[PDB]
Formats: sequence, structure tokens, C-alpha cells
Amino acid sequence: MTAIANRYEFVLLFDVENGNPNGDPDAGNMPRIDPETGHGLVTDVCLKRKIRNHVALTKEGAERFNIYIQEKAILNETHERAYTACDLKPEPKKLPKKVEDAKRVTDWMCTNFYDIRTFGAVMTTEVNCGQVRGPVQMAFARSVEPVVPQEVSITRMAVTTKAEAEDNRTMGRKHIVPYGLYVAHGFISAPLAEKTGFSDEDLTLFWDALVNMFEHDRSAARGLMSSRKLIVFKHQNRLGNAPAHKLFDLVKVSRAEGSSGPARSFADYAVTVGQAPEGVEVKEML
Amino acid sequence: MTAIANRYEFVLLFDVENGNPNGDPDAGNMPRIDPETGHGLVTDVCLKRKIRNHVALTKEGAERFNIYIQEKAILNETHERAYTDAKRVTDWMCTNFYDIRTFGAVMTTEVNCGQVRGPVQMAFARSVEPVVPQEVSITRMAVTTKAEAEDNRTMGRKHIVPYGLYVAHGFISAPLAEKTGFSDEDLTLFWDALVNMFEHDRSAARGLMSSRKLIVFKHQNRLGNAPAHKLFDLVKVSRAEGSSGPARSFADYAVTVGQAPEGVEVKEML
Amino acid sequence: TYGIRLRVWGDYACFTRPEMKVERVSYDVMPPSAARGILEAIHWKPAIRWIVDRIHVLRPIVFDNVRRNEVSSKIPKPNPATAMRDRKPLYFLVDDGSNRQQRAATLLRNVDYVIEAHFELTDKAGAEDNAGKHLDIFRRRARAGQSFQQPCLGCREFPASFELLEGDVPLSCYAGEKRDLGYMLLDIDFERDMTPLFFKAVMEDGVITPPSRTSPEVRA
Amino acid sequence: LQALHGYYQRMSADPDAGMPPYGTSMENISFALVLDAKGTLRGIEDLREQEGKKLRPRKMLVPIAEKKGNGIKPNFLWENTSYILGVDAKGKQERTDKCHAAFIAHIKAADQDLAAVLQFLEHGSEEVIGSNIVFRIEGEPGFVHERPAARQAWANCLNRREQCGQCLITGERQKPIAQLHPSIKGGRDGVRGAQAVASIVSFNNTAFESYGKEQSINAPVSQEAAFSYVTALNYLLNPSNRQKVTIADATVVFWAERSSPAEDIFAGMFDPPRMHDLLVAIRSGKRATDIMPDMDESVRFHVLGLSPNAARLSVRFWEVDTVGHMLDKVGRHYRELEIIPQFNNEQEFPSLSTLLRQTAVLNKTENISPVLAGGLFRAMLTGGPYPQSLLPAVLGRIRAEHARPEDKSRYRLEVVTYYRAALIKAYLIRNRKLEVPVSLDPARTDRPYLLGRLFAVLEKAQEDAVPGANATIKDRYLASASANPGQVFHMLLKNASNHTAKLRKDPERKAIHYEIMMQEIIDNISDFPVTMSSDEQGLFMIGYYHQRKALFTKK
Amino acid sequence: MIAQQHKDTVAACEAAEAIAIAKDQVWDGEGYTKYTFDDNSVLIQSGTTQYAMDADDADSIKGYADWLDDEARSAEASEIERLLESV
Repeated sequence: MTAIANRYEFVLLFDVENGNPNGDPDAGNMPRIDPETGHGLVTDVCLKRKIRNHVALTKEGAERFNIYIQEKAILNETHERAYTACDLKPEPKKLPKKVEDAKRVTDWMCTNFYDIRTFGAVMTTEVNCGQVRGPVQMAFARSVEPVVPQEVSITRMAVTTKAEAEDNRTMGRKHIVPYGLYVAHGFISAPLAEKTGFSDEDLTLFWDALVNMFEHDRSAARGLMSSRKLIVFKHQNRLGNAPAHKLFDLVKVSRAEGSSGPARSFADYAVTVGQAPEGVEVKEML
Repeated sequence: MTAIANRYEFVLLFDVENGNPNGDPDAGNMPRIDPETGHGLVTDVCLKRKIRNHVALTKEGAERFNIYIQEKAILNETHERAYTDAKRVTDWMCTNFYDIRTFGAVMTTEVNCGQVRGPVQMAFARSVEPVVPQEVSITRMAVTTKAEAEDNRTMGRKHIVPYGLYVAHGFISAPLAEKTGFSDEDLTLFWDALVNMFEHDRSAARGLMSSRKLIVFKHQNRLGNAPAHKLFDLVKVSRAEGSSGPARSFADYAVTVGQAPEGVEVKEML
Repeated sequence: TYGIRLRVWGDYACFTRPEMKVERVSYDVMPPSAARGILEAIHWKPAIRWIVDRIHVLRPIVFDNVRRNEVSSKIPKPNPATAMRDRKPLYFLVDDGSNRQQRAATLLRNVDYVIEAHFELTDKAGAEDNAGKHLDIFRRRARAGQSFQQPCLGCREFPASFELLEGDVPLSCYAGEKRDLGYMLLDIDFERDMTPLFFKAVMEDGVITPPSRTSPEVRA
Repeated sequence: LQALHGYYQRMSADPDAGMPPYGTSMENISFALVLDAKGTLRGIEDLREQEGKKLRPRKMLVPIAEKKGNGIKPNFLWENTSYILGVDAKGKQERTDKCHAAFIAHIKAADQDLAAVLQFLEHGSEEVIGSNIVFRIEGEPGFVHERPAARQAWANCLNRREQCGQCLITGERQKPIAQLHPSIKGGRDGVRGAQAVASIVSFNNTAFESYGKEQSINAPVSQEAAFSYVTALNYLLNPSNRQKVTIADATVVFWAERSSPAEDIFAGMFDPPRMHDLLVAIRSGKRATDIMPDMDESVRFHVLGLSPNAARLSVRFWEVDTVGHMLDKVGRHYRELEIIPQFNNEQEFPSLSTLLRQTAVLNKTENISPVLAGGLFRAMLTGGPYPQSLLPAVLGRIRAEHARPEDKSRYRLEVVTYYRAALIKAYLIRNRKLEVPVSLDPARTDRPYLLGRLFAVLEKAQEDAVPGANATIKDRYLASASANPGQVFHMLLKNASNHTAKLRKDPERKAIHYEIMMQEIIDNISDFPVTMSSDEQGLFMIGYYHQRKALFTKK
Repeated sequence: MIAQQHKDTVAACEAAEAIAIAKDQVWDGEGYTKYTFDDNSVLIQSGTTQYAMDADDADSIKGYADWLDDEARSAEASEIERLLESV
């Protein structure tokens, strides 16, 4: 599996309409916000989870495309599978002494699992299996404008257990964002892909997952979520030709002059992409 | 072995957005913050590690740019030695080990009091204004062990700095370089590394980190020409006129550099 | 008439006690050896000896704890000849197992000192070398801020900002105190096989007056 | 440290304290000769005890015995009659004479005790013969080998039995340097967290060696000093003695330069359970002598804090102030922490561990950041500013915490508890010099304080309109309201309008009181700030806490 | 554990003291010297004979008691009880 040979930076713009893009376990289930400014947040972990889900759905557990962080899997069992495939006796807390055996087990895990191959993983559990860094990384997604989450109160006409509460129906509540445009930055590293095996077919599948990330993630709390723009910057050499922060600044998002009042649809925003440096190109076709 | 003939003092400005620039091992991995001022802190060894990693990734075992003190991101495919009694061995090390030639080392021969000190030196980097790291709660689908499987989820946490602009000071001593071979091409590579330290350090914890400004004071003499602390004062960084509340982007900060004394130059690599 | 008065200060400082070196614990005040090193960082030649007369403490003793990931062992001497009898990748893995040693340091903060020291000609002094010439060289360098290497408060990651005190030494914070700091390192005697020698340090009026480290009655 | 060495030297002088003198072992002793200062025998004491089964020689702590063999090797100051008495039960007078000559030679390795015992050797019931015997001087308790002069003589003998450099603890020269130190207890009776055996000084790795020195020679201390300080630390670390306490991951041990009653109270001064009266007095600014007179406040007090890691433990903080000064500083600390308790069951003087625990991730002892603990039990007993990290820690806990009815505690846990409010008040009083009342101040007219009070009244309206609610605004909007009042108070006010409207139709039609309170608070505000600083957020939290407490059972 | 490499040879003492962390001693009937290391491992010597002990396993501590002389066991009852609760 020949690895990629170019550094990539990408910017993803996705929406949410009367939905809850990512709940906050500490503040009930309210959408994550930056309390000092009000801007919404979506952990990179959530986006990685959605990408994993899309990969699993579109590959149906085909060979070399299993996903490591599954719904109910036990990680120690997967590491034991790797050790059995490598024909080794696993010490509890330690990697195999022979460094080549440790490399073999880690390479097996990287090869037969897609998300380990892409995002990396930590496997130093009671059956150690090494560590991987992961060529593809992405930071938090932050709304262009402050969001205004609102509490939706709902009821149910049934009661789980034996209770005489209902003289009024059982209560409950949702949390929704009336609308929010989020910007997600991400990086792809050729040097790490060389060590991990992240190939070009993997890159194509990753782009497809980003484009169709939300189309199969519908639920009772998500509302209508969609990916609007996907700008990809491709460098011509393993090490980039321009700092990333310069490239991300080329994607300017601002409210359209013809719009006023709170934003409620993507038409309220205008996105402009500037000219990239000579050593880079922009794939603004996604 | 030509070596740089000028003393340099450089001030590097870098920032982090929704990340953990340097977790504190003595505080459960929370980002380091100065107890006396509340400013965020980033120890120098972290930046030195980043420089070593960048040079290792860039040169990839060039003739004179091997790196000794590596982490387990080492690559074992190719190495070639320049090949140019304690003095002779130390000279070899300096000739074909970039970090040793630049930062120094200790080679088990304390019989030789003269160590390998290396010209470059840099201190802790501290935020320009107090930072307030945020605690982010996360979950995981899978449980690691069958014992905890008997509900099959885990609630981790992840600390981030919403934003912070850090100032790093550094000193390069030409006389020390003359004893190690630190040459001008090494200085250019060092500036390049400082400019592009973080472009290859991306990870799940660090978020987005980048170098914003790099001011270099080039002294005319082999020794200095003005106090270093008076030079660092010329780099004044404050908040822009239209910015209020907590800072969240580099645009909130306005940075200006004063007029240096007559005996020193000033450069802006960024 | 003679002597020098150098002022040094910084935000951080760590003069590790020899008995707590592994888990760094700093002295309350800079020991005379640290002053020796700071002075030699500005100007020194094989034809001289730096002697520290007094150290003035001008700021309160304030501590702080910093922990860092550090390395376990020094890099070993290789034989260059065998370095390419085969392609031998020489490296040290900081993150590998026991190589990673975490060392907690409790260090000072916002220090400020004034160092009084003078000169002495050694056996290998040149026929023309004179204490006045080196004294004037040091004074010129200190006034202009020039230095052989950037001075640091013990550890290189703690740079020192230095000035020459032409006027009177400023008043100290402990002007009315007589604090006993117990025995602390005076210097290291490199002639008698790197043998450390200590002195009972008493901070009278905020100024420490160590005995001369070249005297025979302080050396064994 | 030299303080620990001094502690052992002071306690070791007390025979009953339990300090083992250096170079001594437990050995069988049978008889004790009692003789005057002139060496004349005055009596014999049968110190041997009775088990009922047999009369055994007593076990006594004496200089370690020699490696006896075929040849005669004299023991220092305790031997059989063949050495001391000049006679033996075996009748071998030549062996007895050689033993006596060696013994008299051994002692000579001007004190009245040594001279008196020598004079006895110049002279040379009958059951003493053949048994192990020791000396005792009339008019003084203990035995000859327990006297300071005997200790010095035995130490000098051991030193000559060298296998030395200048000790950095005592400062003496020509002393033998310890190649390795004695280990320190770890675990239940040691520094909690460290492995079973730990050490202050350790150089097992080459990176810690300097100047070509090897092993513990890098820290040259005399063998006696090493043993003394290690034994002192181990004795302190035993919980049987009341001079130990554990905070976060660090275990703190304290002692005084001389015997004092302070050593028995300080275990509770920074760990509250007469002691209550003392705490009340020192908080008010009085002197501890008033509550009880035995304190000599000039005696200086030592506090040491050790933090562990895998196998070696590190010093975290160390204070040497006088008893009076540090008692005054602790009183000032408690004065600053003063707040009206939320519930009658809460401590009047919050424990330092409890305060730190309330900043922990899930309010459990682990997850406490060691740095914050070091900055407490530090800023507490030094009077310096609290670490700047403190306020963001408690604010973040308030952001992350929420009502926890699953705790099985009957009261729905408050997000801004009594302890967090006390911590915020202390930080504001010390680090920011602001004025903060101990209870509600209706005349404060300070914008952050007013906003906090407004939040409290809105919360009360909510929980009155919707009894038994799963979660209130305290769970979610406290963080954003404190940090960004402009962007969130409109929705809170509209929701409170809804709550009062419902509260007006239903019973409790006079909602009117809450509306009046909102009017009276909003009156003093001209604009909702877009953002607030960290100290302003702390003031907001304090105001919310004060208003909430003054509203529990108003009606 | 280096006791297996050097067995009862005296050079085991040299190696241990070269690599060992703080050393302890016992004077109770029969002379005993303790060399402690990281990893909660301790090497104990008396004359040529020696015994290796692990501070996390009960059986090792019991064997350390058994390998000692009777009178020493009484004095070490306190220390033995300390290690034994390691669980």
C-alpha cells in the first residue's frame, strides 16, 4: 500500500438547522458553546466518529477497511486477534521485546483497520499493541457567528415503570440550535502516512466521507445537518509550501450584504476563496 | 569549520487555538499556567523537541544533519556520516549531529570539564495575557477490558486553551558556536525550523498551532552590542483598538518593534 | 578602588541543592559558585581567578514547582571508526521505557541580586597580564551588555539580565533580618579531585559574606 | 535537611521517645552494676525479667556486638564478667586477664562517668558471674552507654572503622561519607503513593551524576547524619505519632525545634475535626496564648511536604516560621475564608483537603491537581498570594458541575457550594484586594454582584414555578451568564417571565415578590456587559451564592 | 534481579551497591544488609548467602521471613507486616 506523497489541508463548512450538532455532557445536553463568546463548538472527535460510521456503512466491514472503535467491541479482544495473527505470546503490559515483532503487530493493526490507519490510536492496554499517530488530524469546528441554543420542552403519553405521577404527562426536553454554520480545519501528513500506509484510495474514501458525512446520520436530535463547502489545498511536496494558517485565511466567510437579522439559512452567508500561493492548488470542487 | 560571527537574540510569537500547547505532567495534563501571573506557560524543552522533530523530518539523514536525541518516530532506513582523543570524538559528533552541534550534549566523559554546551539557548515561553483553559468532556463507544464491560462506555476529558499568544525568547552565542562548528547554513535551517516548527506537529491534542512573528536581532560584534533585556523590550505586543473581551484570534493583537540601538540590526522573518 | 558590583535578576532561577539534585530543589539564594559562573559568562581568561566577596538579596524568597519530562542517561562515547564499518544509526530514544524520567523542580521566582567580586592572578598568568586590564575589560562588557554567553540563573533555561552598578547597592528586602540559611555549597575544588566544600551561610541584613574559596583554612 | 537531623538529636536524648541511637542493636542484658563516681561498686540490679517459664535476660538497645570468634574481641561497654569483673565462671584466669586488658584498652578509645567506670576496672549477689552485664552511674537515669559521651565515643570508634569528606548536614570535616543512604518508608506509614521503599537522595541513573562522582557521593553526608535524618523522617511518617497529615498526593509532617504543645494541635489546624475555641480565637486575630497559656510562641515550627513518584519522593514545600507567626497566618487565612454556611451540617472551618477536593474533577481525592495542593498548605501558612490558577479552577468546576440527585443525598447538590464560594471569596480578598461581605449585602450596588443576585432570584422563580425539576438554570446557563451576561440574560429574563406568569395564575399569586426583587436589582444596572473578567466572574458567583442563601425560606 | 547472575558470589554485593538505591541494614542476632532497588525489589545479603525478595508478592515476603534467622524474624515482624499488605 503505497502512501500518499503530498501534504493536504482542507476546510469543511457544514450547517445545522433546528438540530443539536454535538451535545455537552456537562451542561445537560446543550450544544457545546464557548461560554466566554457564545460561539458553538463541535469536537473533532464527533466528526471523526461520523467519518468512521460512514466508512463502515459504505464498506460493510470489507477486508482492510474495518473500524477499530466499534459500537460494542472490546479493544483487548482486537489486540489479542492481532497478536494471534502475528503468532506471539502477549506480555500483559509490555510490547514484544523484539522490536521487529512489535512493528509487525502494529503494522498488522494499521493495515487491517481503516481508522487506525487514518486517525491513529492508543493501544497500551492490559495487552499492549503499541501506538499510532495517524496522518489525518482535524481540530474543533467553530461557528462563524455566535449560536443561540433554545430549550424545547416535550412530553410523553407513557410511563416506564409503575408510578402514579400521571396528574400531568411525563416531561422531557430537547436542545436545538436554530441555525449555525461551522468551520472545520484539518490536516493530512505525508510523513506519517508513509509510516502508517494511508494510501490514495484511502484519501478518496476520506473525501467521500467528508462530503457525505451527514447524509446517513439522521436522528431525532440532529435535525437537518449538511456539508456545504469543502476546500482542499494540495501541496506539491511531502512538506508543504506554505504555512497552514495562511491557507485557511483564504477561505473568508461573511454574511451576504442582502441579508439582515439572525442567520437562518446558508444563503445568509457568502463564502469567498482567495488565490493560493504558487506551490499550492485549491480543489474547490467538493 | 566556519562558524557564525554575530550574536543573535530572537523573539518568536506563536499561538494556539482550541488546543493544549504543553500539558502539565504535575497537573493531570492541564496546560501549564504561571502561578504568579496566571499566564500560560510552554517550557523550552518542548520547543527544542519540536525543532528536533522538524529537522529530522526535513533533512531525513542528510550528510551533516542527523539527530541524536530522538523519540520513537525514528526512521531506520538510511544514514551517512561526514567523518571529519576526547576532542576528536566531540568534533566528529558536532560535525555530523545537528542537535549536538546546536544545543549541546553530555558524552559520559566528565573527565573533560569542558562540556558540549552549544550556542543556541531559549527560555520558557509565556502568554501575553492570562489564559483560561476549558475542560471538554468526551465519550467512547468501546470499553477496553471485559472486566469493565459488566454501560459499555467511558467518559474521558480533554483540556484546551481557547486561544493564547505565546512569546518565546532565545539567545545564540557566537563564541560558543566557534567551539562547535555551528555555521551560517545551520542558522538558516534554525530560522526555517522556528518558522515551521508546528507544521508537522499536528495531533489530536494540540489543535491548531502556528508561528506568527519571528524577530531577529543581529549584533554587529562577535559579542553583543546592547543588553538583551533592552532589546526584547522593543518588541511590544498589545491589543488592537477594536478588540474587547477575551482574545480569540491573532487579529486581536497588534505587535510593534521599536528602533534598535545603533550597533544591532533587526529582521522580521515573519 | 577595586572590586566589581554586578546586578543580576530574572523571573526564574534554580540553584539545585546537591542533596536534592534528582528532584531539583533550589537554594533560597544563589550560592557563590553560581555567582562565579555568571561572572565568568561575561569575561574570563585562563590568566585570572574570580573571587566572590558578597551577595546581596533584594527580593523576597518565593518558590514555585515545575515538572518536566527529562532523560534518564547521558549519551555514550562511540568509536567514529566503527561508525561506518557498517551503517550504524546512533540515536537515543527519550520515550522508550525507562529512558523517560520525570523530574519535579521547585525553583525560585522574581529573583534579584548584586554580586561583589574581585580578581586574582593565577600561576599561568602572562608576563604582561595585569588585573587592571581584565577589570576594565569586564567593566566595559558589563556596561555595554556584551557577554561571552548569555548568563543564566543556574540552569540555561533561566537567562539572567545583568547590569553594572556604578552607584550604591539598592536597599534589600531583608534589611532588618538575620536569617540563617544553614550550610550551603561554597564552590567545588577542582584541584582536590572535584571535592565540594561548604560554608555556614547567614544572611545578615540581606547580604551574604562567604569566606574566600581560595583560602587554605576553608580547603581541606 | 539539617532540621530533621536536629530533630533526631533532640528526641534521641529522650530514652522513651523511641529513637534508636546510631550503631546500636537489641541484645541480651542480664545484670546492671551500680557504682559511684569513684568507681566503687554500690549495688547490682537484676534487670532480667520473668516470663513465668524462665528468667530471661532483658533485651536492651546497646552498641552492636563484635564478630567474636576463637580470639578475644572486646565489646564496647557491655560484656560478660571475663572482661569487666576480672573473673569468670570457667576458671581460665589467663583468658579473663587478656579480656580485661582488652576491655580497659577499648574504653580509652575526662568525663566523670567514663573516669568512674575506668576506676571500677582498676579494682576488678554472686550470680552476676558468667552473665552479660552493663554499667549504671548512681544519681543519673539510664546507663553509661546511653550517655552523650558514650555515644560520641562509639561514633568515633565507628568512624575509625571507616570503609571521608565533609558532611553537608553537620558541616564537619574528615567524616566518612555514606555510599548509600538508608531507605524511607512508603505506603501506609510512609509517603502515601510511593512504593514500599523510597529515598530523598538517589543517583541510580547516569544523568543525575555530576562532576564524575558516583552514586550517593554526589551528596556527601556523614553516615551518622544520614542515619539520623532518615530515622527522624521515618519516625515522623509513622501515624502512631500525631505529627503527620495527608493532603492531595502530598503527605505533610511537622515538628518544633523543642517540645511544645503546638505539635498536638497543628494536626487539626489545617485539618479540623478546645480546638474549636483556638480556631475561633486565632481567626478573630487574638493570640493563642489567651485560650491556653502553655504555648511559647517563640519556638519555631517546621512543616515539610513530600510528594511521591514511582520509587523516589520529592520535597514540595517547606516552611520554618515561628509558632506565633504561622498561627497568625493560618488565622488570617481562615478569616478570609469566612462565609455563611449553606447548611447547618457544614463545617465552620473548612478543611484544606475538603476545599481542594471540591475543585477535583468528580469531587474525589484523586484528580486533584498536585500543583494546586502545593499552592495551598503553602499560601495558607506563608501569607502570600494564592496561586493564580485557583480561581479558574473553581470557575471551571462550576461550569462542569451540575445537580447530582443520583448521589442519593437528599438535597439536590448545589453547583456553587459553600466551599467553592469560600475559596472564591478568599482569592478575591487576597489576590485582588476586593471587599467581599460574609453574607448578603443589599447595598452593594456592584454590577457583577447585582447580576449574581439577579441570577439567584431567577433561579428561585424557576424552581417555584416548576417543583421537582430535573435541572435548573444553575446547571447550564451559570457559566455563560457569568462570562457573557449580554448574550444570555434576555432569554433568562423571558423564561423567568414565563415562570412568574404561571406562578401568578396558580397558588402563590403574590410571583409579585420575585418581580419586585427583579425590579430592585435591575434598577441599579444600566447595561448588561458584553463580557466580564475572571475576578468579575468570581464576584458574580459570590453574589449568586449570597442571594441564594438569603432566599431558601424567606416565604 | 542480579542475584541469579552472581548467585552467592561476593561480586553480587559490588553490583548491587553500584546499581542499588538507598541501602538498609539490620543488627538483630545475625548481621544483615539490605540493598533495595526500583521496581520494589530488594536484595538481602549475609556472608556469602543471600535471598532475593519482591515487595508486591506475599510469597516472596514469607520466604524472606523463612530465610532469616529466628530472632531476626521477631524484630522484622513490624517490617514484614508492612510489606505484606501490598495487594
